[PDB]
Amino acid sequence: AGITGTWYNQLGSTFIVTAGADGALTGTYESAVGNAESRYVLTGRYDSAPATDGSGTALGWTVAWKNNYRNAHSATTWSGQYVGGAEARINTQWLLTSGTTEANAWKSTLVGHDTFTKVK
Amino acid sequence: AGITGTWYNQLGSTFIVTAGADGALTGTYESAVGNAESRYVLTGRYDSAPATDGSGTALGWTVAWKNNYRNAHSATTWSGQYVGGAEARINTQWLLTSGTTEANAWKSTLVGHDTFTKVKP
Amino acid sequence: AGITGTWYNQLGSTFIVTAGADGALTGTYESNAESRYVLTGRYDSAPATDGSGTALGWTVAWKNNYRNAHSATTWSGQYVGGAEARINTQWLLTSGTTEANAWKSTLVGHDTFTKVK
Amino acid sequence: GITGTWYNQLGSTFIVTAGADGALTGTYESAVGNAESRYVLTGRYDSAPATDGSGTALGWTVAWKNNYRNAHSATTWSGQYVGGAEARINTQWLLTSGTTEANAWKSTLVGHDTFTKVKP
Ligand SMILES: COC(=O)c1cc(C(=O)OC)cc(-c2cc3c(=O)[nH]ccc3o2)c1
Ligand SMILES: COC(=O)c1cc(C(=O)OC)cc(-c2cc3c(=O)[nH]ccc3o2)c1
Repeated sequence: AGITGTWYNQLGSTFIVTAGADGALTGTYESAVGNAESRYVLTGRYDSAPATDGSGTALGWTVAWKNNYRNAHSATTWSGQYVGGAEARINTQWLLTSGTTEANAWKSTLVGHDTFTKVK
Repeated sequence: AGITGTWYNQLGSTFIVTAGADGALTGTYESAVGNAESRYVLTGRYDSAPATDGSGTALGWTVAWKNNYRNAHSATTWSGQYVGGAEARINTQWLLTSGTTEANAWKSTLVGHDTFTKVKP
Repeated sequence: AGITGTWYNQLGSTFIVTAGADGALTGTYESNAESRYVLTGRYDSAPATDGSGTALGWTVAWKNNYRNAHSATTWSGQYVGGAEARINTQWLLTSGTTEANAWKSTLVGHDTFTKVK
Repeated sequence: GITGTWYNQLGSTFIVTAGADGALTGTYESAVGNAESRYVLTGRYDSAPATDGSGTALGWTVAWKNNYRNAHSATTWSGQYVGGAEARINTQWLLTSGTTEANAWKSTLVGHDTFTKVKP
Protein backbone atom coordinates (compact mmCIF):
# COMPACT_ATOMS: atom_id res chain seq x y z
CA ALA A 1 0.00 0.00 0.00
CA GLY A 2 2.93 2.35 0.70
CA ILE A 3 0.99 4.30 3.35
CA THR A 4 2.29 2.87 6.65
CA GLY A 5 4.99 5.07 8.15
CA THR A 6 5.68 8.66 9.15
CA TRP A 7 4.54 11.60 7.02
CA TYR A 8 5.25 15.35 7.26
CA ASN A 9 3.16 18.22 5.92
CA GLN A 10 4.15 21.66 4.67
CA LEU A 11 3.76 23.22 8.14
CA GLY A 12 5.78 20.57 9.99
CA SER A 13 2.90 18.47 11.34
CA THR A 14 3.80 14.80 11.69
CA PHE A 15 1.35 12.00 10.76
CA ILE A 16 2.29 8.56 12.14
CA VAL A 17 0.04 5.94 10.54
CA THR A 18 -0.47 2.20 10.09
CA ALA A 19 -2.50 1.04 7.08
CA GLY A 20 -4.14 -2.24 8.05
CA ALA A 21 -4.86 -5.06 5.63
CA ASP A 22 -8.63 -4.47 5.63
CA GLY A 23 -8.63 -0.70 5.12
CA ALA A 24 -8.01 0.71 8.61
CA LEU A 25 -5.91 3.79 9.29
CA THR A 26 -4.69 4.17 12.89
CA GLY A 27 -1.96 6.25 14.48
CA THR A 28 -1.01 9.59 16.01
CA TYR A 29 -0.93 13.19 14.76
CA GLU A 30 1.56 15.58 16.35
CA SER A 31 3.55 18.76 15.87
CA ALA A 32 7.09 19.00 14.53
CA VAL A 33 8.25 19.25 18.16
CA GLY A 34 6.41 16.08 19.18
CA ASN A 35 5.82 16.93 22.85
CA ALA A 36 3.04 14.97 24.52
CA GLU A 37 0.69 17.97 24.71
CA SER A 38 0.81 18.08 20.88
CA ARG A 39 -0.04 14.40 20.21
CA TYR A 40 -3.56 13.22 19.34
CA VAL A 41 -5.23 9.96 18.27
CA LEU A 42 -6.24 9.59 14.63
CA THR A 43 -8.43 7.03 12.89
CA GLY A 44 -9.59 6.67 9.31
CA ARG A 45 -10.04 4.44 6.26
CA TYR A 46 -8.33 3.87 2.91
CA ASP A 47 -9.06 1.90 -0.28
CA SER A 48 -7.17 -1.36 0.29
CA ALA A 49 -7.63 -2.52 -3.35
CA PRO A 50 -6.94 0.56 -5.49
CA ALA A 51 -7.12 0.68 -9.26
CA THR A 52 -4.10 -0.46 -11.28
CA ASP A 53 -4.29 2.22 -14.00
CA GLY A 54 -2.01 4.84 -12.43
CA SER A 55 -4.70 6.41 -10.22
CA GLY A 56 -4.01 7.36 -6.61
CA THR A 57 -5.37 5.58 -3.53
CA ALA A 58 -8.33 7.30 -1.86
CA LEU A 59 -8.23 7.76 1.92
CA GLY A 60 -9.38 9.93 4.81
CA TRP A 61 -8.87 10.35 8.53
CA THR A 62 -10.05 12.36 11.56
CA VAL A 63 -8.33 13.94 14.58
CA ALA A 64 -10.39 15.33 17.45
CA TRP A 65 -8.29 18.00 19.17
CA LYS A 66 -8.59 16.50 22.66
CA ASN A 67 -5.80 14.66 24.49
CA ASN A 68 -4.90 14.12 28.14
CA TYR A 69 -3.48 17.67 28.33
CA ARG A 70 -5.87 20.00 26.44
CA ASN A 71 -9.17 20.14 24.57
CA ALA A 72 -9.89 22.66 21.81
CA HIS A 73 -13.45 21.31 21.28
CA SER A 74 -12.90 20.77 17.56
CA ALA A 75 -12.00 18.12 14.99
CA THR A 76 -10.32 17.99 11.58
CA THR A 77 -10.99 15.55 8.73
CA TRP A 78 -8.52 15.12 5.85
CA SER A 79 -9.81 13.72 2.53
CA GLY A 80 -7.37 12.89 -0.23
CA GLN A 81 -5.28 10.40 -2.15
CA TYR A 82 -1.92 8.69 -1.78
CA VAL A 83 0.40 8.77 -4.80
CA GLY A 84 3.30 6.32 -4.74
CA GLY A 85 6.83 6.38 -6.09
CA ALA A 86 10.25 7.63 -5.07
CA GLU A 87 8.59 11.00 -4.37
CA ALA A 88 5.52 9.61 -2.62
CA ARG A 89 2.82 12.08 -1.56
CA ILE A 90 -0.49 12.24 0.24
CA ASN A 91 -2.49 15.14 -1.22
CA THR A 92 -5.41 16.30 0.94
CA GLN A 93 -8.11 18.86 1.54
CA TRP A 94 -9.36 19.27 5.11
CA LEU A 95 -12.29 20.58 7.17
CA LEU A 96 -11.89 21.77 10.78
CA THR A 97 -15.19 22.08 12.67
CA SER A 98 -15.39 23.61 16.14
CA GLY A 99 -18.26 23.04 18.54
CA THR A 100 -20.34 26.23 18.59
CA THR A 101 -23.72 27.55 19.64
CA GLU A 102 -26.35 27.63 16.93
CA ALA A 103 -25.95 31.42 16.59
CA ASN A 104 -22.24 30.93 15.82
CA ALA A 105 -22.57 27.80 13.67
CA TRP A 106 -22.23 29.74 10.41
CA LYS A 107 -18.52 30.24 11.24
CA SER A 108 -17.88 26.77 12.73
CA THR A 109 -15.89 25.27 9.81
CA LEU A 110 -12.49 26.11 8.29
CA VAL A 111 -11.27 24.60 5.00
CA GLY A 112 -7.73 24.14 3.71
CA HIS A 113 -5.26 21.80 2.05
CA ASP A 114 -2.16 19.86 3.16
CA THR A 115 0.46 17.91 1.21
CA PHE A 116 2.42 15.19 3.03
CA THR A 117 5.81 13.70 2.16
CA LYS A 118 8.00 11.01 3.74
CA VAL A 119 10.88 13.52 4.23
CA LYS A 120 10.89 16.39 6.74
CA ALA B 1 -29.40 10.52 24.43
CA GLY B 2 -26.08 11.21 22.73
CA ILE B 3 -24.16 10.44 19.56
CA THR B 4 -24.51 6.64 19.77
CA GLY B 5 -27.48 5.46 17.72
CA THR B 6 -28.95 5.14 14.23
CA TRP B 7 -29.14 8.34 12.19
CA TYR B 8 -30.49 9.25 8.75
CA ASN B 9 -29.44 12.08 6.47
CA GLN B 10 -31.68 14.27 4.32
CA LEU B 11 -31.38 11.83 1.39
CA GLY B 12 -32.13 8.69 3.41
CA SER B 13 -28.60 7.39 3.96
CA THR B 14 -28.25 5.38 7.20
CA PHE B 15 -25.46 6.13 9.72
CA ILE B 16 -25.18 3.54 12.53
CA VAL B 17 -22.60 4.76 15.02
CA THR B 18 -21.20 4.00 18.47
CA ALA B 19 -19.38 6.74 20.41
CA GLY B 20 -16.90 5.09 22.76
CA ALA B 21 -15.64 6.46 26.06
CA ASP B 22 -12.15 6.93 24.54
CA GLY B 23 -13.36 9.30 21.78
CA ALA B 24 -13.75 6.62 19.10
CA LEU B 25 -16.52 6.52 16.50
CA THR B 26 -17.21 3.12 14.91
CA GLY B 27 -20.06 1.67 12.89
CA THR B 28 -21.52 1.38 9.39
CA TYR B 29 -22.77 3.69 6.65
CA GLU B 30 -25.26 2.91 3.88
CA SER B 31 -25.39 5.51 1.09
CA ALA B 32 -28.57 6.45 -0.76
CA VAL B 33 -26.46 7.94 -3.61
CA GLY B 34 -23.59 6.97 -5.89
CA ASN B 35 -21.78 3.75 -6.74
CA ALA B 36 -22.64 2.08 -3.45
CA GLU B 37 -24.56 -0.91 -2.14
CA SER B 38 -25.18 -2.21 1.39
CA ARG B 39 -23.08 -1.24 4.44
CA TYR B 40 -19.54 0.18 4.53
CA VAL B 41 -17.19 0.42 7.51
CA LEU B 42 -16.69 3.83 9.12
CA THR B 43 -14.25 5.06 11.75
CA GLY B 44 -13.72 8.49 13.27
CA ARG B 45 -13.29 10.58 16.40
CA TYR B 46 -15.38 12.89 18.59
CA ASP B 47 -14.85 15.24 21.54
CA SER B 48 -15.62 13.09 24.59
CA ALA B 49 -15.64 16.11 26.97
CA PRO B 50 -17.45 18.94 25.17
CA ALA B 51 -17.74 22.48 26.46
CA THR B 52 -20.47 23.28 28.99
CA ASP B 53 -21.46 26.64 27.44
CA GLY B 54 -24.19 25.46 25.07
CA SER B 55 -21.83 24.53 22.21
CA GLY B 56 -22.24 21.41 20.10
CA THR B 57 -19.90 18.39 20.17
CA ALA B 58 -17.26 18.30 17.43
CA LEU B 59 -16.78 15.07 15.47
CA GLY B 60 -15.70 13.54 12.17
CA TRP B 61 -15.61 10.21 10.37
CA THR B 62 -14.45 8.52 7.15
CA VAL B 63 -15.93 5.90 4.80
CA ALA B 64 -13.79 4.35 2.07
CA TRP B 65 -16.26 3.14 -0.58
CA LYS B 66 -15.03 -0.48 -0.75
CA ASN B 67 -16.98 -3.42 0.66
CA ASN B 68 -17.57 -7.04 -0.40
CA TYR B 69 -19.92 -5.91 -3.18
CA ARG B 70 -18.40 -2.83 -4.83
CA ASN B 71 -15.35 -0.57 -4.87
CA ALA B 72 -15.78 3.03 -6.07
CA HIS B 73 -12.09 3.88 -5.43
CA SER B 74 -13.06 6.91 -3.32
CA ALA B 75 -13.56 8.04 0.27
CA THR B 76 -15.83 10.56 2.04
CA THR B 77 -15.02 12.45 5.24
CA TRP B 78 -17.78 14.18 7.23
CA SER B 79 -16.77 16.99 9.61
CA GLY B 80 -19.34 18.52 11.92
CA GLN B 81 -21.01 18.79 15.30
CA TYR B 82 -23.71 17.05 17.32
CA VAL B 83 -26.43 19.38 18.67
CA GLY B 84 -28.58 17.97 21.47
CA GLY B 85 -32.25 18.75 21.94
CA ALA B 86 -35.76 17.42 21.53
CA GLU B 87 -34.83 16.89 17.87
CA ALA B 88 -31.18 15.86 18.13
CA ARG B 89 -29.13 16.61 15.02
CA ILE B 90 -25.65 16.19 13.56
CA ASN B 91 -24.75 18.95 11.09
CA THR B 92 -21.85 18.21 8.75
CA GLN B 93 -19.92 19.25 5.72
CA TRP B 94 -18.20 16.58 3.65
CA LEU B 95 -15.40 15.99 1.12
CA LEU B 96 -15.54 13.03 -1.29
CA THR B 97 -12.15 12.36 -2.95
CA SER B 98 -11.70 9.83 -5.76
CA GLY B 99 -8.42 8.18 -6.67
CA THR B 100 -7.37 9.77 -9.98
CA THR B 101 -4.43 10.29 -12.27
CA GLU B 102 -2.46 13.50 -11.77
CA ALA B 103 -4.00 14.99 -14.93
CA ASN B 104 -7.49 14.45 -13.45
CA ALA B 105 -6.67 15.40 -9.86
CA TRP B 106 -8.09 18.91 -10.23
CA LYS B 107 -11.59 17.37 -10.36
CA SER B 108 -10.99 14.65 -7.74
CA THR B 109 -12.99 16.16 -4.84
CA LEU B 110 -16.73 16.81 -4.41
CA VAL B 111 -18.05 18.93 -1.50
CA GLY B 112 -21.45 19.10 0.18
CA HIS B 113 -23.36 19.22 3.45
CA ASP B 114 -25.42 16.54 5.22
CA THR B 115 -27.72 16.89 8.23
CA PHE B 116 -28.57 13.81 10.29
CA THR B 117 -31.51 13.14 12.61
CA LYS B 118 -32.46 10.13 14.69
CA VAL B 119 -35.92 10.46 13.13
CA LYS B 120 -35.89 9.62 9.43
CA PRO B 121 -37.10 12.64 7.38
CA ALA C 1 -34.30 33.57 -16.08
CA GLY C 2 -36.17 34.05 -12.77
CA ILE C 3 -33.09 35.32 -10.91
CA THR C 4 -33.62 39.10 -10.86
CA GLY C 5 -35.22 40.28 -7.63
CA THR C 6 -34.97 40.12 -3.85
CA TRP C 7 -33.86 36.93 -2.11
CA TYR C 8 -33.66 35.93 1.55
CA ASN C 9 -31.27 33.41 3.11
CA GLN C 10 -31.88 31.22 6.15
CA LEU C 11 -30.25 33.66 8.63
CA GLY C 12 -31.91 36.97 7.80
CA SER C 13 -29.62 38.34 5.09
CA THR C 14 -31.10 40.01 2.00
CA PHE C 15 -29.65 39.45 -1.49
CA ILE C 16 -30.83 42.03 -4.05
CA VAL C 17 -29.75 41.10 -7.59
CA THR C 18 -30.22 41.90 -11.27
CA ALA C 19 -29.39 39.21 -13.83
CA GLY C 20 -28.34 41.09 -16.95
CA ALA C 21 -28.71 39.93 -20.52
CA ASP C 22 -24.91 39.50 -20.87
CA GLY C 23 -24.58 37.06 -17.95
CA ALA C 24 -23.83 39.70 -15.29
CA LEU C 25 -25.03 39.58 -11.69
CA THR C 26 -25.07 42.96 -9.95
CA GLY C 27 -26.69 44.21 -6.78
CA THR C 28 -26.39 44.58 -3.01
CA TYR C 29 -26.08 42.24 -0.03
CA GLU C 30 -27.40 43.21 3.41
CA SER C 31 -26.97 41.83 6.93
CA ASN C 32 -28.86 49.61 7.89
CA ALA C 33 -26.86 51.30 5.14
CA GLU C 34 -23.85 50.49 7.34
CA SER C 35 -24.64 46.80 6.69
CA ARG C 36 -25.12 46.96 2.89
CA TYR C 37 -22.38 45.87 0.48
CA VAL C 38 -21.84 45.70 -3.29
CA LEU C 39 -21.94 42.32 -5.00
CA THR C 40 -20.94 41.22 -8.50
CA GLY C 41 -20.94 37.85 -10.23
CA ARG C 42 -21.92 35.80 -13.27
CA TYR C 43 -24.60 33.28 -14.27
CA ASP C 44 -25.32 30.93 -17.19
CA SER C 45 -27.55 33.02 -19.48
CA ALA C 46 -28.45 29.96 -21.63
CA PRO C 47 -29.21 27.12 -19.18
CA ALA C 48 -30.52 23.74 -20.23
CA THR C 49 -34.28 23.21 -20.44
CA ASP C 50 -34.19 19.64 -19.09
CA GLY C 51 -34.92 20.16 -15.38
CA SER C 52 -31.36 21.21 -14.49
CA GLY C 53 -30.65 24.30 -12.43
CA THR C 54 -28.91 27.48 -13.62
CA ALA C 55 -25.29 27.71 -12.49
CA LEU C 56 -24.14 31.00 -10.95
CA GLY C 57 -21.78 32.65 -8.47
CA TRP C 58 -21.08 36.00 -6.85
CA THR C 59 -18.66 37.81 -4.51
CA VAL C 60 -19.02 40.36 -1.70
CA ALA C 61 -15.95 42.11 -0.32
CA TRP C 62 -16.90 43.19 3.20
CA LYS C 63 -15.96 46.87 2.81
CA ASN C 64 -18.40 49.75 2.44
CA ASN C 65 -18.18 53.46 3.25
CA TYR C 66 -18.65 52.75 6.98
CA ARG C 67 -16.89 49.48 7.88
CA ASN C 68 -14.27 47.03 6.59
CA ALA C 69 -13.84 43.43 7.79
CA HIS C 70 -10.83 42.81 5.47
CA SER C 71 -12.51 39.70 4.06
CA ALA C 72 -14.62 38.50 1.13
CA THR C 73 -17.24 35.79 0.56
CA THR C 74 -17.93 33.90 -2.68
CA TRP C 75 -21.17 31.96 -3.18
CA SER C 76 -21.23 29.17 -5.80
CA GLY C 77 -24.49 27.44 -6.63
CA GLN C 78 -27.54 27.04 -8.80
CA TYR C 79 -30.94 28.66 -9.26
CA VAL C 80 -33.87 26.22 -9.21
CA GLY C 81 -37.13 27.63 -10.55
CA GLY C 82 -40.72 26.66 -9.89
CA ALA C 83 -43.47 27.36 -7.38
CA GLU C 84 -40.95 27.30 -4.51
CA ALA C 85 -37.92 28.75 -6.29
CA ARG C 86 -34.52 28.58 -4.60
CA ILE C 87 -30.90 29.57 -5.02
CA ASN C 88 -28.86 26.76 -3.40
CA THR C 89 -25.26 27.71 -2.60
CA GLN C 90 -22.03 26.77 -0.90
CA TRP C 91 -19.69 29.58 0.13
CA LEU C 92 -16.07 30.39 0.99
CA LEU C 93 -15.15 33.34 3.24
CA THR C 94 -11.45 34.32 3.12
CA SER C 95 -9.91 36.88 5.46
CA GLY C 96 -6.74 38.83 4.77
CA THR C 97 -4.12 37.36 7.12
CA THR C 98 -0.41 37.13 7.70
CA GLU C 99 1.34 34.11 6.21
CA ALA C 100 1.63 32.53 9.67
CA ASN C 101 -2.17 32.68 10.04
CA ALA C 102 -3.08 31.82 6.44
CA TRP C 103 -3.80 28.15 7.21
CA LYS C 104 -6.94 29.30 9.07
CA SER C 105 -7.93 32.11 6.66
CA THR C 106 -10.97 30.45 5.03
CA LEU C 107 -14.40 29.48 6.39
CA VAL C 108 -16.78 27.25 4.41
CA GLY C 109 -20.55 26.88 4.62
CA HIS C 110 -23.86 26.83 2.78
CA ASP C 111 -26.75 29.26 2.22
CA THR C 112 -30.22 28.61 0.78
CA PHE C 113 -32.12 31.59 -0.65
CA THR C 114 -35.90 31.90 -1.09
CA LYS C 115 -38.14 34.51 -2.77
CA VAL C 116 -40.22 34.69 0.43
CA LYS C 117 -38.58 35.54 3.75
CA GLY D 1 -0.86 45.24 -6.99
CA ILE D 2 -3.69 42.98 -8.14
CA THR D 3 -4.06 44.42 -11.66
CA GLY D 4 -2.10 42.37 -14.17
CA THR D 5 -1.76 38.97 -15.82
CA TRP D 6 -1.52 35.92 -13.53
CA TYR D 7 -1.09 32.19 -14.11
CA ASN D 8 -2.25 29.32 -11.92
CA GLN D 9 -0.27 26.18 -11.15
CA LEU D 10 -1.85 24.41 -14.16
CA GLY D 11 -1.20 27.24 -16.62
CA SER D 12 -4.61 28.93 -16.70
CA THR D 13 -4.39 32.66 -17.51
CA PHE D 14 -6.14 35.25 -15.28
CA ILE D 15 -6.11 38.78 -16.75
CA VAL D 16 -7.59 41.13 -14.17
CA THR D 17 -8.04 44.82 -13.42
CA ALA D 18 -8.67 46.04 -9.87
CA GLY D 19 -10.67 49.24 -10.04
CA ALA D 20 -10.87 52.11 -7.60
CA ASP D 21 -14.36 51.03 -6.45
CA GLY D 22 -13.40 47.49 -5.35
CA ALA D 23 -14.30 45.93 -8.71
CA LEU D 24 -12.46 43.04 -10.35
CA THR D 25 -12.99 42.68 -14.11
CA GLY D 26 -11.22 40.77 -16.84
CA THR D 27 -10.92 37.40 -18.57
CA TYR D 28 -10.03 33.84 -17.60
CA GLU D 29 -8.65 31.09 -19.85
CA SER D 30 -8.84 27.65 -18.21
CA ALA D 31 -6.18 25.00 -18.70
CA VAL D 32 -8.65 22.24 -17.70
CA GLY D 33 -12.23 21.15 -18.22
CA ASN D 34 -14.94 21.75 -20.81
CA ALA D 35 -13.50 25.17 -21.62
CA GLU D 36 -11.89 26.91 -24.59
CA SER D 37 -10.79 30.50 -25.24
CA ARG D 38 -11.47 33.36 -22.83
CA TYR D 39 -14.43 33.73 -20.48
CA VAL D 40 -15.66 36.87 -18.71
CA LEU D 41 -14.97 37.20 -14.99
CA THR D 42 -16.23 39.67 -12.39
CA GLY D 43 -15.56 39.96 -8.68
CA ARG D 44 -14.63 42.18 -5.74
CA TYR D 45 -11.58 42.93 -3.59
CA ASP D 46 -10.81 44.91 -0.42
CA SER D 47 -9.72 48.31 -1.77
CA ALA D 48 -8.36 49.43 1.65
CA PRO D 49 -6.53 46.49 3.22
CA ALA D 50 -4.95 46.45 6.64
CA THR D 51 -1.49 47.98 7.08
CA ASP D 52 -0.10 45.28 9.40
CA GLY D 53 1.31 42.87 6.81
CA SER D 54 -1.97 41.04 6.14
CA GLY D 55 -3.01 40.03 2.63
CA THR D 56 -5.81 41.59 0.58
CA ALA D 57 -9.05 39.58 0.48
CA LEU D 58 -10.74 39.06 -2.90
CA GLY D 59 -13.01 36.79 -4.92
CA TRP D 60 -14.31 36.34 -8.46
CA THR D 61 -16.66 34.21 -10.60
CA VAL D 62 -16.54 32.71 -14.10
CA ALA D 63 -19.66 31.23 -15.69
CA TRP D 64 -18.40 28.72 -18.27
CA LYS D 65 -20.34 30.13 -21.23
CA ASN D 66 -18.78 32.04 -24.12
CA ASN D 67 -19.39 32.28 -27.86
CA TYR D 68 -17.83 28.85 -28.44
CA ARG D 69 -18.97 26.57 -25.58
CA ASN D 70 -21.35 26.31 -22.64
CA ALA D 71 -20.59 23.83 -19.85
CA HIS D 72 -23.61 24.94 -17.75
CA SER D 73 -21.41 25.54 -14.70
CA ALA D 74 -19.63 28.30 -12.77
CA THR D 75 -16.47 28.57 -10.63
CA THR D 76 -15.87 30.98 -7.74
CA TRP D 77 -12.36 31.62 -6.39
CA SER D 78 -12.01 33.03 -2.85
CA GLY D 79 -8.60 34.04 -1.57
CA GLN D 80 -6.07 36.71 -0.77
CA TYR D 81 -3.38 38.64 -2.61
CA VAL D 82 0.03 38.60 -0.91
CA GLY D 83 2.35 41.32 -2.15
CA GLY D 84 6.11 41.46 -2.02
CA ALA D 85 9.08 40.15 -3.97
CA GLU D 86 7.15 37.44 -5.83
CA ALA D 87 3.51 38.45 -5.61
CA ARG D 88 0.98 35.64 -5.25
CA ILE D 89 -2.78 35.13 -5.08
CA ASN D 90 -3.72 32.08 -3.00
CA THR D 91 -7.25 30.77 -3.48
CA GLN D 92 -9.72 28.02 -2.84
CA TRP D 93 -12.49 27.43 -5.36
CA LEU D 94 -15.95 25.92 -5.79
CA LEU D 95 -17.20 24.72 -9.19
CA THR D 96 -20.98 24.12 -9.35
CA SER D 97 -22.73 22.54 -12.34
CA GLY D 98 -26.43 22.91 -13.09
CA THR D 99 -28.09 19.59 -12.15
CA THR D 100 -31.46 18.05 -11.46
CA GLU D 101 -32.40 17.80 -7.79
CA ALA D 102 -31.66 14.07 -7.74
CA ASN D 103 -28.08 14.79 -8.93
CA ALA D 104 -27.48 17.92 -6.84
CA TRP D 105 -25.46 15.99 -4.23
CA LYS D 106 -22.64 15.69 -6.81
CA SER D 107 -22.99 19.21 -8.26
CA THR D 108 -19.97 20.90 -6.64
CA LEU D 109 -16.20 20.32 -6.96
CA VAL D 110 -13.67 21.95 -4.60
CA GLY D 111 -9.96 22.70 -4.96
CA HIS D 112 -7.20 25.26 -4.52
CA ASP D 113 -5.31 27.40 -7.06
CA THR D 114 -2.22 29.54 -6.53
CA PHE D 115 -1.48 32.35 -8.98
CA THR D 116 1.82 34.04 -9.80
CA LYS D 117 3.10 36.49 -12.42
CA VAL D 118 5.18 33.74 -14.11
CA LYS D 119 4.01 30.76 -16.16
CA PRO D 120 4.51 27.39 -14.37
C1 LIG E 1 -8.36 23.80 17.17
O1 LIG E 1 -7.23 23.15 16.57
C2 LIG E 1 -6.31 22.76 17.49
O2 LIG E 1 -6.51 22.80 18.71
C3 LIG E 1 -5.11 22.29 16.96
C4 LIG E 1 -4.03 22.03 17.80
C5 LIG E 1 -2.83 21.55 17.27
C6 LIG E 1 -1.76 21.30 18.13
O3 LIG E 1 -1.90 21.14 19.34
O4 LIG E 1 -0.55 21.33 17.52
C7 LIG E 1 0.36 20.54 18.25
C8 LIG E 1 -2.72 21.35 15.88
C9 LIG E 1 -3.80 21.62 15.02
C10 LIG E 1 -3.77 21.41 13.69
C11 LIG E 1 -4.79 21.65 12.87
C12 LIG E 1 -4.48 21.30 11.61
C13 LIG E 1 -5.22 21.37 10.49
O5 LIG E 1 -6.41 21.66 10.50
N1 LIG E 1 -4.70 21.04 9.26
C14 LIG E 1 -3.27 20.73 9.18
C15 LIG E 1 -2.60 20.31 10.47
C16 LIG E 1 -3.23 20.80 11.62
O6 LIG E 1 -2.75 20.86 12.95
C17 LIG E 1 -4.99 22.08 15.59
C1 LIG F 1 -20.24 42.82 9.83
O1 LIG F 1 -19.74 42.59 8.50
C2 LIG F 1 -20.55 41.74 7.82
O2 LIG F 1 -21.67 42.05 7.41
C3 LIG F 1 -20.02 40.47 7.63
C4 LIG F 1 -18.76 40.22 8.16
C5 LIG F 1 -18.17 38.98 8.02
C6 LIG F 1 -16.92 38.82 8.60
O3 LIG F 1 -16.65 39.38 9.67
O4 LIG F 1 -16.04 38.03 7.94
C7 LIG F 1 -14.74 38.47 8.35
C8 LIG F 1 -18.83 37.97 7.33
C9 LIG F 1 -20.09 38.21 6.79
C10 LIG F 1 -20.71 37.21 6.14
C11 LIG F 1 -22.00 37.12 5.84
C12 LIG F 1 -22.19 35.94 5.22
C13 LIG F 1 -23.32 35.41 4.73
O5 LIG F 1 -24.43 35.93 4.87
N1 LIG F 1 -23.27 34.18 4.08
C14 LIG F 1 -21.98 33.52 3.84
C15 LIG F 1 -20.71 34.02 4.60
C16 LIG F 1 -20.98 35.32 5.14
O6 LIG F 1 -20.10 36.13 5.76
C17 LIG F 1 -20.69 39.46 6.94
